[PDB]
Amino acid sequence: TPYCVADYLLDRLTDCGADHLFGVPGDYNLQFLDHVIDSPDICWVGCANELNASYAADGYARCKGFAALLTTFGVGELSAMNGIAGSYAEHVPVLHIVGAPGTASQQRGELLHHTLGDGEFRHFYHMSEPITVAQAILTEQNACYEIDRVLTTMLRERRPGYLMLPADVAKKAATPPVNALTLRHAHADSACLKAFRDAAENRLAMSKRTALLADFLVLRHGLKHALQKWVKDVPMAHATMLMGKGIFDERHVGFYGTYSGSASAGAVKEAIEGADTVLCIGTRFTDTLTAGFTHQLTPSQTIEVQPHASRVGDVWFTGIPMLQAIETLVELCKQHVHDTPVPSSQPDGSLTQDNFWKTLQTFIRPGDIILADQGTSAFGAIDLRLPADVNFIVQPLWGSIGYTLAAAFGAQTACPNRRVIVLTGDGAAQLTIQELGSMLRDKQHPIILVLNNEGYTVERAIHGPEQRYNDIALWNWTQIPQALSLDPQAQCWRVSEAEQLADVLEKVAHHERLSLIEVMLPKADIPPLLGAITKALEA
Amino acid sequence: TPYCVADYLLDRLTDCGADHLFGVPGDYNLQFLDHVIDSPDICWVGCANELNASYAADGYARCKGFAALLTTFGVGELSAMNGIAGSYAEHVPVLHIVGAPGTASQQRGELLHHTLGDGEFRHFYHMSEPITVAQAILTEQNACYEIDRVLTTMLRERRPGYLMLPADVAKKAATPPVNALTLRHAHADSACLKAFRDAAENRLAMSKRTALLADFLVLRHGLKHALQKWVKDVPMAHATMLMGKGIFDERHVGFYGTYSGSASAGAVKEAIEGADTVLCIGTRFTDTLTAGFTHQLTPSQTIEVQPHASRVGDVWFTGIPMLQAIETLVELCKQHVHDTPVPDGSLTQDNFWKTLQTFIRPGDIILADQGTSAFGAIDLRLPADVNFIVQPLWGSIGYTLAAAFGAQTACPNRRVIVLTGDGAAQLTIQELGSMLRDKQHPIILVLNNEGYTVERAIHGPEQRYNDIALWNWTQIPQALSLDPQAQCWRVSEAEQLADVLEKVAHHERLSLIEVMLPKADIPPLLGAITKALEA
Ligand SMILES: CC1=C(CCOP(=O)(O)OP(=O)(O)O)S/C(=C(/O)Cc2ccccc2)N1Cc1cnc(C)nc1N
Ligand SMILES: CC1=C(CCOP(=O)(O)OP(=O)(O)O)S/C(=C(/O)Cc2ccccc2)N1Cc1cnc(C)nc1N
Ligand SMILES: [Mg+2]
Ligand SMILES: [Mg+2]
Repeated sequence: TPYCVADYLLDRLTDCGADHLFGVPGDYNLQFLDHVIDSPDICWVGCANELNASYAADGYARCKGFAALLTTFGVGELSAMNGIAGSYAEHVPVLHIVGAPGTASQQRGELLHHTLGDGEFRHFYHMSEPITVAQAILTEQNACYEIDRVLTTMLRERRPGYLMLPADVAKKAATPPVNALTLRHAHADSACLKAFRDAAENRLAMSKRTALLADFLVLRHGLKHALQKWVKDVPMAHATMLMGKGIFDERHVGFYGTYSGSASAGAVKEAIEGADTVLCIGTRFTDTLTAGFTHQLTPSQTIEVQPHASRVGDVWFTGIPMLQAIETLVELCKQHVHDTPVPSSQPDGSLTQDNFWKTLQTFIRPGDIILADQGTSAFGAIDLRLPADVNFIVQPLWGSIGYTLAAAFGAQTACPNRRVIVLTGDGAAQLTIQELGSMLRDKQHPIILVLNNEGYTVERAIHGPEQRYNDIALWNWTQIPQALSLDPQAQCWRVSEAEQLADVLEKVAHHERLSLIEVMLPKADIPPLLGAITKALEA
Repeated sequence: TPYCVADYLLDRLTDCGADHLFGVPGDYNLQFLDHVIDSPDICWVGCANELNASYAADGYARCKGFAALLTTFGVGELSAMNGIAGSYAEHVPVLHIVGAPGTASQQRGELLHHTLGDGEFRHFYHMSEPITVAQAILTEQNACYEIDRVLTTMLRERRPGYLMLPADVAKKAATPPVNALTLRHAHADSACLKAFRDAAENRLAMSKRTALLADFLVLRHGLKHALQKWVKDVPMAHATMLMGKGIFDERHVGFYGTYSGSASAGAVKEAIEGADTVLCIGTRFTDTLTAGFTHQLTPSQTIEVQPHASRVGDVWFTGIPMLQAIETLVELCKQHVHDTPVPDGSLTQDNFWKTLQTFIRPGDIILADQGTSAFGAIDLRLPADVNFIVQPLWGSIGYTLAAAFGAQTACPNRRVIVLTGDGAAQLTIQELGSMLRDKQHPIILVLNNEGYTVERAIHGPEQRYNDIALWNWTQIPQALSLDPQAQCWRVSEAEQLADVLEKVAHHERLSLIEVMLPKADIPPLLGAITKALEA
């Protein structure tokens, strides 16, 4: 077994932070899979389908900073395309490796399985172009430097890449690299950085009260600790939006709640929208994050930092790495922001939205990985007051229901020793249910809370509440582990009272087995954030 | 509720033969969905996810000749793209309707949910271009004629189409048409037809024995009855390949078995490959259908008919509808009509398919997935009026279970038999909940050999990447339904399987039969497909 292109790719995977490879086998990638199995550094994780595999890689990358997905030509890669699209939309670096027919077969235009029957082998490569920052068709003549180019581009942009790996190319001789693949930190031209610094200082020097709004690009580019240390060294009002929730210890002084435009709590609206200057760090003001674009933040009121450019008022400064922009603003805030922010300011009976999130509030602990799906789950979890060291995974920009259950399998794989809490609606869990079987096969011990209100009630709040299209098949949730496993190491409960939920949670606190809690909720009940976003449109 | 573009689309859809709409709702398509629900002519079928919905629409179209899928912008449409791709590969006319944000929101480049966060709203429309024969972004200024163009092209090519329907556009005023949407049958230029006819006649006139090989394009273009009457009027050796199986009543004189190249039975190879002239009607010699391209048929041996062109020997004649080409060859064959077609205990692959052989009946809809299922079902000798649905060109496992939901939706009064491996059924399992919700009564046979066993035959039989999570198959219906009313068996002996099949013969409930089979057991064609490739 001489070292070959397959091994070089796998060595580069580990360089990038991936210790696992998710996917589904097929004849076009089996021989590559032999190298994954034999590899001492990469562990193959077979998933129940390719869409779930791509979701799981996404959740994995949100825990480890990088992930990789393996599918087979045509039927595999096209099944995973919604996952890669979501990773592109939310800036998640997942590498899509596609095992493909050998080059000679492709050159001959053979009528092969997993093609459109036209002799064409590049349709699917081209269809992946809009949802990747870099891609390559690997050949004997380009393999190792195209592998390095694509991965390096993914590390810089924190976004998916694509590699088509014909089976014959994977076997071609290669040489183990001596140095690990690392992305050299870019540096702005010092005069260009100076221009942004002076403009930022001039604005901050005249600001009576300055607030800090950080969001998900902070997480993606490895800058969480920089922003926590920022607000510890320079106390001031700070918040995230829904996407970046978990950047901050939300018990710390200066944090008043998550910002969601006009849907924000009063203290948040005053802390953020009331400031003369708001530093927007890695922010994207989406419809869901801003309660239908009802945020009140003007250009002259704001300084914003993006991955490659920063803005002060109306002026953009391009070619500035987000790290240097943040370092500059931290120094300037230390100079001009001198504030002591005002400190921030049991449930029983039938389960409601209100007492559910109140009960869950008392249960979460540092170290938790919390994932919530679109619907009442994510928009109720926004009100959770996260303690330190919480990884909060939500997908509100792409917004694909079913992501959460499969992403939790990936996240638990990345962090076997952390407690994983899955908040999914009954509708959302149906789309990716088969993964739960992957969790049980692998003896994972997540806490899965299925918010069962018997249908799609987000939509009901949006439109046609009694329309039959918002109904679903009613499942027997507590019987699913025993159906998707011959011997599940799981325990299931069905709860309808707040105190039953409290007792159950208490019992599974140390997550010795997989837990599935079917949470009985009213059909029309919606969390406060939804009530303002259902109203957000239609004019 | 004035008649609007949403209604015009629905009226045209039913014109094309679809009485159902599969999909998953989302805020960008809810208002369109109101028109689907209120319409007396189209029935909404909510599916458990968009990939399954696209699979089900595909199966529906293989029964009714047309189908439609509704998804939401971005997350919905991209989840269904493998389904539409398979429909394109195997020439299945599925219309993909995508409910989209209003045009004003799109023109402003808003940071909307289900976008890539860049303000761009045409990425996904463009990614669907290679897997559709026609597509359109519907506007207030083009709506009705783009709907007619796209649907007309689907009818012509029997392939998927795509329409993006912004929410505001759906609500725009429209007028009910007085005529249904129809595709006028194309006619070749008479000189062009004569050239083909002459060449075909001169070649057939010198044939001592002529054989007929028809496949799936016959099914897609509605020519099944034409092919059956052809071989009834002109008896001769005939066969299909795997994709088109079910074109013929396989008990008829002249039929000796399904053609699969060098993997064919000896009598099939002699009947087909031994004839001096072989009529190849709607055939595509894919790797799976020909045992790794080991078919022995020369250009001078063959006359071939494709949708828009036909070939005699080395000469192609383009611009001839396959309907006219078939009618021409039928008449010519009538002019040269000569020769008359002449004449346990433990479950194994062998005794399983023999047991299933005695069970199938006219009227069955039989679906088989890639793996031992499809490569064993090829040896079934089908009776009359059987719809045999297999996907060997695209080859996406999981297709079969979800397609069975669509096929049963199309034909509630026909018996549906699902042949799926344990591995394949895991990819689309949730759709079983849809069958249970809709009170469907298919017979689902899960071939449980505890892993991906076709892969085991290809490469790495002992490698753990060919293993799967072991499910408790007979317990799944009671998990995906509060009142499944389903009949489940686990069988390990041929005689238990025979007994169980008698009990579910009239399919009064949904049945799930978990068939325990050996891990290394391979049906005859699979052993021959993975011996042409192992080289
Ligand atoms: C079906 C659906 C929801 C049912 C939840 O059902 P469920 O799990 O039961 O939750 P809930 O009943 O507690 O509310 S939400 C939803 C959203 O686009 C969420 C949203 C709505 C308005 C504004 C922003 C986001 N879709 C659409 C949708 C469809 N297909 C896929 C792959 N992805 C989606 N997202
Ligand atoms: C995983 C797999 C099989 C396991 C069956 O497991 P199972 O259901 O259990 O069947 P069985 O063999 O054990 O009876 S087959 C298979 C093929 O590409 C089939 C084939 C290969 C070569 C030539 C012709 C066909 N793949 C690959 C594959 C992966 N992902 C998707 C969406 N689709 C696929 N197709
Ligand atoms: Mg619900
Ligand atoms: Mg199997």
